[PDB]
Amino acid sequence: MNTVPFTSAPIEVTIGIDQYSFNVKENQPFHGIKDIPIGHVHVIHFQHADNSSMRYGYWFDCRMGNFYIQYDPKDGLYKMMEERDGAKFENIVHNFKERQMMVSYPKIDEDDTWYNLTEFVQMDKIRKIVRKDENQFSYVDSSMTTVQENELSDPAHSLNYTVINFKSREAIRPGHEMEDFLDKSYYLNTVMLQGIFKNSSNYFGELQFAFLNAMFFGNYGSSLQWHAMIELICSSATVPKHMLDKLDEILYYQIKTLPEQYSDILLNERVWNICLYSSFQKNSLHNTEKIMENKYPELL
Amino acid sequence: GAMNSSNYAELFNNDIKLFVDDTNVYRVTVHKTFEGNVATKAINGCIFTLNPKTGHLFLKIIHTSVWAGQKRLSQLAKWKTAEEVSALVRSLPKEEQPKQIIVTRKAMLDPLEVHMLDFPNIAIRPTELRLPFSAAMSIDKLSDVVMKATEPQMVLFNIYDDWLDRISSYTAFSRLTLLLRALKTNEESAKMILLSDPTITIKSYHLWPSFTDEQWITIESQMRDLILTEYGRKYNV
Ligand SMILES: O=C1C[C@]2(C=N1)CCCNC2
Repeated sequence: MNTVPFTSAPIEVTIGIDQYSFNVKENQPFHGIKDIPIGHVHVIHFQHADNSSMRYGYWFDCRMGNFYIQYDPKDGLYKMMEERDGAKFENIVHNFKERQMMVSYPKIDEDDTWYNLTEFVQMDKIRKIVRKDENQFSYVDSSMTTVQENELSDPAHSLNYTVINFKSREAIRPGHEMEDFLDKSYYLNTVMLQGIFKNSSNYFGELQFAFLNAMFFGNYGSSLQWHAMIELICSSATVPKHMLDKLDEILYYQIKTLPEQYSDILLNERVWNICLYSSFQKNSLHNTEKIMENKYPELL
Repeated sequence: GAMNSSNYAELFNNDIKLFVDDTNVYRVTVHKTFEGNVATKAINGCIFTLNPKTGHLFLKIIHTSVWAGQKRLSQLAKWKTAEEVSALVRSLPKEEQPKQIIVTRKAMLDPLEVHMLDFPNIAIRPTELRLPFSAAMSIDKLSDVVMKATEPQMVLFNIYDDWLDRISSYTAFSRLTLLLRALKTNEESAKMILLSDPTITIKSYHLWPSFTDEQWITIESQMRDLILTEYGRKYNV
């Protein structure tokens, strides 16, 4: 179980850790989060009480270093940093725990939600998408645009997911125009899976990362990414049986976790109705269709 | 974006453009079978691709053999249309290729866009105009070449005959759409108007009769009367 200490909390803020969250008051004696499960990526995120604009946060894996949070009064945000002095860090953490100034990652033992949302998400892959090689953790916020949004503006601060474009030469083989547009199996299996991602685990990892950035930061380009990656699978007539079964599990847990009150802005009516009721895979996502029909029957 | 009454004169500027109409591509007769079920028999069709500035009509004849063994023909017909338009564009010298293609039905947008990905600078546009090009097969010489075709074939026409010698392309397009609208609303009556005077003939190299300027004014009035008529006969007014 690892720890992310905070130097202090000088400004009132709501702090998220994965799917959990808690309020910290201005100058409250808060010094971090303990008992963080090893083996998963994690996200620690922030919304200031005085400007709910710009949610922002950091993806990290405690196996990759000792990380802490410190407020920067010049740039006006809580920054993640790495402590290289391992003895300094252990000393700091132990004192804060002894004084009980830390919240405990509040995982119920029965609960596999975070595993289910991050099963295929790897820190190594997140760092290719979010380019800042000098840090081992990755900053994301509500306003960062994707490479695709930039094509349609700062490149250093962009989300480099693969751009999914169904009306593109990559997606459409010369001479198979109708075939490839109506059945996207070529684009999914040959271009994306064999060509770019290398395997379906990697594809699902980007899919899962995109959803989580959409949900935790309201990042619009990430929401577009998530839906495009779903639609590419549902619009392919030839998809390995194990991919379809895993996709149904992935989406089930995403739909289950989504805040009921954000369904209007995080779910695309067209994509979901197409995927569940018109697409080649309309009958292959039993768990997802059942939770969608019972939780969001309005959208459909 | 979409072409409508507000940006109408754009059709007659000096940017090459083509209208594409796919209505008459997939044509069928419906009939009863010996068992008393219903079946369709395809007949030859055509793509109607028109330059509204010059009157050049690229009439690609769609022979019934292209449907053999194929499923979902109404969907296929849109993609076949897009395929043949793309082939036409590729066959033209660069300086004759269109800068825009306007499709008369919105269901042609995605098929044509996908077939034209190689031509990112050619704009594919819909229109809010209700153009009467489905009536092209009421022009006898066009219907004749379509029905006589025994194989795929492209035939070139000028749908304005020699009108541009005397009138502008705006006025020629207006005459064309009035004639086609009439033929679509009451083909028999429209054809009666156009031919009732045997002294006015259709040149071998023309589609419509050799009316004088004054005779076109009369003809055009008779076509408006017909259209307003049928509009009453229809709605009782
Ligand atoms: O431009 C990119 C694409 C990629 C990282 N940068 C490659 C791995 C798969 N998607 C993210």
